[PDB]
Amino acid sequence: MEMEKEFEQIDKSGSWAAIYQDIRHEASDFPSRVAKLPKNKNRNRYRDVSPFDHSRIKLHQEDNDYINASLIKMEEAQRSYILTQGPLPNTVGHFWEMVWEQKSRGVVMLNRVMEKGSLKCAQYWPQKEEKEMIFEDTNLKLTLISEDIKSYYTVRQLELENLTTQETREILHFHYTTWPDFGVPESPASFLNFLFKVRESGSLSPEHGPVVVHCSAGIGRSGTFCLADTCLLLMDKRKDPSSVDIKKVLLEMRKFRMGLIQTADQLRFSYLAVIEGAKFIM
Ligand SMILES: O=C(c1ccc2c(c1)NNS2)N1CCOCC1
Repeated sequence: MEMEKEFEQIDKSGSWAAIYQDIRHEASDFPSRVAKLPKNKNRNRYRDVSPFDHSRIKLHQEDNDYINASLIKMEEAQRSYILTQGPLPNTVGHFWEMVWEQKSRGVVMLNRVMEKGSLKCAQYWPQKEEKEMIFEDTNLKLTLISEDIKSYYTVRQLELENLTTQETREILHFHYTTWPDFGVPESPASFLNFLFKVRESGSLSPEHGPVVVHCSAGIGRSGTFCLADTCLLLMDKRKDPSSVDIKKVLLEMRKFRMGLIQTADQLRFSYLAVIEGAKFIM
């Protein structure tokens, strides 16, 4: 079926939970043996969210190459994304090592450091120009260059230096700051505006390594971001845009990381975002 009318048909019939459970039942199951090794317990935020072995990002290190991160490679859309958990106190150096090694231009953050009164990720970037951060375990230096605070999101320019080679690179930090503590946004307008700002920066384009996107677990809000981006790109590429099937795209993405889209409310919000976005594109 088309999307917008499939949408009203699920609303009128109130069957979002049944649609979402079908997706959960059909989703791929692949091994995640490296994630579950005892030496990696303090590298995982949640025991039930792990990268598959076949798609995990490897650190260029011979001691321990493990990070909780996955490469989502979308062949028809010609887009790739790295989805990862919010960094932990003992993985902030690994996080920036990955950004460096994978040649990423942009980092997309969809959570606040504290939500619901609890810490959802480490404070992994500097908050003042004159107070830079050094990660001694991976030999990187990170400096805040500029910050632009808007009503729904903040964009930061960061300098990452590989202290071993003295090479430097400019990284863009795109921080969506207004996702509610509970539920999903009432309107997708600010989320879509944010997606378009990431696109306009070049951070999603083939001349750079894959964008790094995270929330707390790296599957819920993060899944919504890449699902909406890929669906809108396919609607531009195909002769028949009504042939784009958001459930089929989501199942393709779940071949590369488990659990993408965590609730039926997040599934409905993803439909809403793609529907409204397809009108603005034209
Ligand atoms: O999809 C977008 C969107 C936003 C910005 C741009 C765009 C498309 N295209 N160029 S810039 N929406 C969805 C409807 O409400 C808000 C805007």
